[PDB]
Amino acid sequence: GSSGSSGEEDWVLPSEVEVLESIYLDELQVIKGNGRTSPWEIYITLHPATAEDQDSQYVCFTLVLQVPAEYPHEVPQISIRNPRGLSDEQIHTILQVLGHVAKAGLGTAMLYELIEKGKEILSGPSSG
Repeated sequence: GSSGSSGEEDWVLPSEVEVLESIYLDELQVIKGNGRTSPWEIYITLHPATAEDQDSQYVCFTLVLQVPAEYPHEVPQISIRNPRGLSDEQIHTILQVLGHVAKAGLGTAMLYELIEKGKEILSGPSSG
């Protein structure tokens, strides 16, 4: 039997987004949720800017981020929808890599970082 709570409700998640939007006005979408014990959702479109000469230049994936309530305390579950162009193996490699980055940026704004990787990963070395 334990209850009782009071104080100011703060949240960096919604504090950073305001800054991100300015940059990713449309590039990135954010579904506000009046920060009511509800996990925020963020979408974005990324493409590999490396495949120029090689074949199958067609490849894109929608990065979906679900920021829970704990956040930043908790890392946003990184998911991928409509994973086209990329293979099961690749897709996973994108979930694992990002997965960590999330924790590496705990305690403060991370959404920014996460997104960054979303690009780097897609891109790779030069081979022909």
